[PDB]
Amino acid sequence: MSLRFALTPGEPAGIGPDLCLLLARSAQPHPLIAIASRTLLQERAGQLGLAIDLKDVSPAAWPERPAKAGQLYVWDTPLAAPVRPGQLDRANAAYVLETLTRAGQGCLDGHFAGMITAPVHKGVINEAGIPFSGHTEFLADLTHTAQVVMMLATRGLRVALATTHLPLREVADAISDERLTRVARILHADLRDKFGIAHPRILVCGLNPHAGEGGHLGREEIEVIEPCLERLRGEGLDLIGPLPADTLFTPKHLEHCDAVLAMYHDQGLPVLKYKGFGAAVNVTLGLPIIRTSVDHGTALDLAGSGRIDSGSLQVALETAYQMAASRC
Amino acid sequence: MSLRFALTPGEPAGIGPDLCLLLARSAQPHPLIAIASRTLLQERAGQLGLAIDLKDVSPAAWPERPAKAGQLYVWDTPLAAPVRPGQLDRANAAYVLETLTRAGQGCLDGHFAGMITAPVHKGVINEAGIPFSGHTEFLADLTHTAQVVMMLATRGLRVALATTHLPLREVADAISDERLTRVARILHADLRDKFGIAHPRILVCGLNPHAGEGGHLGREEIEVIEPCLERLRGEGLDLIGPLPADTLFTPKHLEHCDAVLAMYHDQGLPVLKYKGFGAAVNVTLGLPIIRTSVDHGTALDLAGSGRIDSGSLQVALETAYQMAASRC
Ligand SMILES: [Mg+2]
Ligand SMILES: [Mg+2]
Repeated sequence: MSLRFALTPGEPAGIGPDLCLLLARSAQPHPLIAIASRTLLQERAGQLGLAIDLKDVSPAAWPERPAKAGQLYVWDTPLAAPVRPGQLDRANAAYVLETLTRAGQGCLDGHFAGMITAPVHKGVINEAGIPFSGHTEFLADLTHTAQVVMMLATRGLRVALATTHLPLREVADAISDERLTRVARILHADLRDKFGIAHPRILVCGLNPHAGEGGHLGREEIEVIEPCLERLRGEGLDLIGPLPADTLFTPKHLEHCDAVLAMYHDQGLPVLKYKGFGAAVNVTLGLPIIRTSVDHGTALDLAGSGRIDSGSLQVALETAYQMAASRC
Repeated sequence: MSLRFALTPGEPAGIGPDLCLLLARSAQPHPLIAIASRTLLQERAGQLGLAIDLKDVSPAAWPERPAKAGQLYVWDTPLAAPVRPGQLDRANAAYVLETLTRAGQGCLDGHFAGMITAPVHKGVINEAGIPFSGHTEFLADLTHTAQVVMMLATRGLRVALATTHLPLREVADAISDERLTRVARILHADLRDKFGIAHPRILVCGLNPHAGEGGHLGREEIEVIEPCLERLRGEGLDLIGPLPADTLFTPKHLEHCDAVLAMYHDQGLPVLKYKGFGAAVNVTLGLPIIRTSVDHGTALDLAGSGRIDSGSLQVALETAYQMAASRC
């Protein structure tokens, strides 16, 4: 449809290119424009044994229909140095951010209805001397978004996180009224606007096991979480909880739920990965644009070996398509 | 050779008595002795519209054969006050602990092969002025066991915990070389001795997300967990990890392990409950006796209603029977 999507293979030495090529074996419901190096993809394809019709595409006139099953659109972006699967090279660090910038600005301009990102390697970018806090932070800065919320999803289950990549010992003190308020509002606003859910029903996990057990297993629920959720409900948000995480994450309770708000990383991702057989899409909430991503790393050691699972990227693409439909 | 098992209905006002009465409709493979008030059981039976014959048991003659279908052995233990389903009464707190003591001491004295516990209400016990941390802690003290290991299980999945009922902020400092080492050894030994697994394959979770990510998200894996597990692997224990929790909990890996060892409550139980809530048994490892239990609450508002699921307690019974046969 008139809805175009930018696909960023990410770190050239990683499986990003691989995955994108593998998913090029099937025709897409929409024109999927891969912003990367033609040569990169060509070689990776040859290395994988696969055969894809890397069809060049120019900003002068974007495509209109999806590439044939075995073809992949490519908005060529030059590498700085040749590539070898599984071998990082700081010389190509700028090339990575270039693809991300093209993809992000494209969405901001309206040429792209949304973007899907394959794995990037933070370490090699920092080694090139390029300021890079991370994949998500980069896009946030590009879109001038001060606050974002990380929401993981698999078919039939969405889990937003109050805290993300932090040592477990730093979690408890990070749970504040301010933090929960910011996260809840963004989660609500986006499920409504980007997923077409008028009144999102969000189940909220307690921080402590058994959600603090009436205050006998931690005080955070009584002192912080409960008062916060109470105020938010009065403001219109349908937040249910705090509920014990191991009670909430069950078919019964999830049946009438649009998303689960977990307090920290390992409290919500295991169930999601279990359910989806390791396939999960990472959605950045709070941005003016639509962006999804796979949750796994670059897997340098598996690059060009074909021994990879494209489930995550597959789910990442579908989620992006759906969001655009509901309205960006 | 004859094996007797103690059964404790637990909190009188809860559904424990109900569950024990319902399961009594089927003849057991071993004599199952309910340690509770005979009058309580007879009244709850009438309340439920169930026809169960209560056969008195004397410590002077522990029955060798199982009771008949529709019959339940009862070692009468007096209540302090009449019981009203759904209504807690601190006057009966001592009664609860008395039945637990009789069961535990009965195993320690060699009369019982194991014990199965139905739900108890910790709150009413503490309100009666009796220090009680919970079921597991009470038994560890009664048996003078310094370290026990809580393991939840359902068909196809067993999850042991390094720490249990602890506020999240206390978890990190609790993961010590001493604790982890004891916990791992107990899990390996019991899977070998009580579950008949010659060479247990155990997947171990890191404390931090991504298992610390090379020490970038916490140093515990590097400084404590890795060294400990490495030490034990050098002793023949097939422990794999530490690995990211959301990686270990994928079908791909679970299919090849005998148990998962999570560092804390909400890191491992959500997946277990998602997979087998309603057929999940809580097994206390490390005790000099065998004890299993359900992991649901007393459901005070369902007492006397008959709208309950005895599936969990059923699995708890079968698990104790199997463990005892395997050998305490
Ligand atoms: Mg629990
Ligand atoms: Mg992660």
